[PDB]
Amino acid sequence: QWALEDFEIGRPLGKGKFGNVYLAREKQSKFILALKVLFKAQLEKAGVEHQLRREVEIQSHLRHPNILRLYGYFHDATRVYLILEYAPLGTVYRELQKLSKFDEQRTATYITELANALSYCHSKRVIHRDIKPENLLLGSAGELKIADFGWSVHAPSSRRTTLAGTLDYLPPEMIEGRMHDEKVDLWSLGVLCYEFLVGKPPFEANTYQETYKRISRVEFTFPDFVTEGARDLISRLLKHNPSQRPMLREVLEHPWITANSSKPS
Ligand SMILES: Nc1ncnc2c1ncn2[C@@H]1O[C@H](COP(=O)(O)OP(=O)(O)O)[C@@H](O)[C@H]1O
Ligand SMILES: O=C(CCOc1ccc(F)cc1)N1CCSCC1
Ligand SMILES: [Mg+2]
Ligand SMILES: [Mg+2]
Repeated sequence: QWALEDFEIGRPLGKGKFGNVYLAREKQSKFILALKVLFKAQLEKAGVEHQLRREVEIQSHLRHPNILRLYGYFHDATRVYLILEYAPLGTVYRELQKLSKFDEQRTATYITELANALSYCHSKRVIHRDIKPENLLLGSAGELKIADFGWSVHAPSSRRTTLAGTLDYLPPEMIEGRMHDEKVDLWSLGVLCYEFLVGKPPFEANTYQETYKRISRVEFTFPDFVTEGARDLISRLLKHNPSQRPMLREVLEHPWITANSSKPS
């Protein structure tokens, strides 16, 4: 159906391991969107054809205001092209680098929007497994949208692919290569809540090897400015034992969240 001929390309929106994402406009409708380009040679070298297929399948079928739309795809013998909803206000990552830390109202509102989108995903037994600030995008009203479903699956599961980059958002079961389920996304939600309030993730270290140690032992401490409510929520999410982590309803209903968030469930 669609091909490159149908689009005018504009400025680079961002880079990923395989993906280079561009602003684009469809010629006959003037529709503005984002075009994620992947090189077939690199996809093959790394052998991640199955991840791409999962990304397209899972994401095109989901419909939620806090999840980024995927409309379609095409290819041309060197490249694959994913047609995405354009997010005009950029990444949460960029916003965090701009402001250094978020206040309690900003943080709690972002956490509600995430918890809503994840609740919807988990109701289809879909788990994301790569929740982090560079994969969270911002819509025209500043609302958070989850993106990049390249690592997502159906539960239960093991990991059949090599972990490439940062260990910082992964739970112990996942880095130790054990079987995992839905609870992995709740751990990452706790990591994120800490990084939003503090300015850096709670297990950050200088080497892979020591980050791995700090995660498996759950070694983290709070700066003085983190309030008692925030500590309570974060301490509940960052539990070594997956089954002791709360349900998403408990996160949405937590007193600190209800007091500080400016959006509902
Ligand atoms: N729909 C979009 N709107 C605006 N910017 C985007 C969009 N999708 C991706 N980006 C930018 O491009 C980057 C990489 O996209 P992503 O889909 O996460 O690629 P990868 O799978 O390689 O990580 C993002 O971190 C973001 O900066
Ligand atoms: O040449 C192909 C098949 C056609 O492109 C598709 C793209 C996405 C998809 F979900 C299904 C098909 N590939 C390139 C190497 S990775 C697998 C896909
Ligand atoms: Mg990404
Ligand atoms: Mg990806």
